[PDB]
Amino acid sequence: AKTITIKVDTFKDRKPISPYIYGTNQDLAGDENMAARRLGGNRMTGYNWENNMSNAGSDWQQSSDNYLCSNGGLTQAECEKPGAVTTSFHDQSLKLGTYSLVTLPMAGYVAKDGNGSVQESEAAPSARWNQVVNAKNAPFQLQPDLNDNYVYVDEFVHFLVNKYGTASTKAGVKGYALDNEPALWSHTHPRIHGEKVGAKELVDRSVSLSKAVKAIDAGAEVFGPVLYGFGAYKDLQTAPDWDSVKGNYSWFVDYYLDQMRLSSQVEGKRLLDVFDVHWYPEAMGGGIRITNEVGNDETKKARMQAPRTLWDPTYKEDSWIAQWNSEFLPILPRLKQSVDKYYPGTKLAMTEYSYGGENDISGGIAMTDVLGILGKNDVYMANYWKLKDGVNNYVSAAYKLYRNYDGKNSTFGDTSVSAQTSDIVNSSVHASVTNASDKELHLVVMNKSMDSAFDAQFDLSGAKTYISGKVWGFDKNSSQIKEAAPITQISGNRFTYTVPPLTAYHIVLTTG
Ligand SMILES: OC[C@H]1CN[C@H](O)[C@@H](O)[C@@H]1O[C@@H]1O[C@H](CO)[C@@H](O)[C@H](O)[C@H]1O
Ligand SMILES: [Ca+2]
Ligand SMILES: [Cl-]
Repeated sequence: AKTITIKVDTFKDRKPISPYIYGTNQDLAGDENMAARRLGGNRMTGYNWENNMSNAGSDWQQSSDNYLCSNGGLTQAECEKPGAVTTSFHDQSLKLGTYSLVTLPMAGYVAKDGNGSVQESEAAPSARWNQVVNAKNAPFQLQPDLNDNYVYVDEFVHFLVNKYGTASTKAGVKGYALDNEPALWSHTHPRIHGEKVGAKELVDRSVSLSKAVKAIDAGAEVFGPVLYGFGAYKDLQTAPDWDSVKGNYSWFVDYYLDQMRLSSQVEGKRLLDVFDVHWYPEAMGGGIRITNEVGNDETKKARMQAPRTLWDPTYKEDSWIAQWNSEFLPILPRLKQSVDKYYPGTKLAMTEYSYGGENDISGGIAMTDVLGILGKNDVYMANYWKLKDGVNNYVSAAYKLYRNYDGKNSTFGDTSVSAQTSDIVNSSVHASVTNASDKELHLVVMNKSMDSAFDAQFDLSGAKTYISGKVWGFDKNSSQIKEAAPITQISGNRFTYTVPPLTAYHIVLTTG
């Protein structure tokens, strides 16, 4: 039998875990007890708040239609009401108690109608499109003009604030994203913005839209640039002006941060609150990218190791990013370095990601690691994106393990503390307390081996003596979170518990 040693010190490296790292785009089973929800993604670029119409772009026939009403569960009558996709979304956030991050259009046009495919020569401007104007500079209407050629973004923000109050209030919409994946506009939304976006163009569009938003709600958090992936972090997907603007910047991430900082300085107001990226691992195993399909045993093993690309300086995954751009990995410390230097005080969000294997134990184990990693690496907000339609049972299990492990919405603690393991390959472990508790200690531990159990010997440093523990977990046999055998013998703040292959447990220790 293999033994791993795990050292947990509740005094050491305490740091707040932002609850918004427990976040999603599509709602999952509904009992994950999320803290953040996003209304974002390709459909939002051309979403027209006045009539709820949007355009699929390259995802489906360049089709303008009422998909977002359908996706939101709206009736045909509700679909006709201005703002209804967004207000239905936010009403649900209020009911669930989550943050709402809402996307605003910046690519320049939105769908005028719901009448289907838009052909290449029907590209904007045309009868199929209304133009976006950031600041109306006229009296706002709660019932916007449906017959003109415009949608006014500040009018939409005024409409939300009129209904819910400002971002600083309990009921307010708190976050607005500057569109979605701008470096892919020319690929995903060729009917709206067929030219490759420029680096300077993206800053200028962003400054104009953010100013208009902040003029209505100074407390709203503006998220950008909502980058699709590493090619865009590097040079905005080969933006045509990159060589002319790049100067001494290592990557587009720095150019954007410094430019938003500079624009904010000149405007006299912060125009970027959260630096916003999407991260879909390029990590490969068994010849398959982990986000493409569950794959074979080597794909599964690579899926469970891939979260180390987020934090571990020693880990080199199999991908073109690690092959040609290793100096930018691990990615979270690299992003944080950039933000802290080029626009101090800006937060970091990963507003789409997935490690694949949605209905496989490997996808569950990967996510159990990622949620602990995000919480203790200064990520403000993170939102899973469903790459597979229908149930994603093992992704849901990972969230429930952290956020509803008992069926009563009991959670991991709000304060990360130091948890170290002797074997970073076969195990990962994350620890937390709440309000500096010396009474309850939370540990999430997992075995990534496909083959071999280990005995985890835990050594705990705390102000009081832990005397017993309850355990909940999931494994290859059941994605439901089941109660496991309790820990009844803890002597001198040490205990041992066997973790079978491909198993994740949440252990809750108590002093009383
Ligand atoms: O390809 C998966 C992700 C990549 N990021 C995009 O922002 C996101 O929109 C895209 O998912 C597509 O999303 C649209 C809805 O916006 C959906 O209809 C399509 O099936 C997804 O692939
Ligand atoms: Ca209008
Ligand atoms: Cl992008």
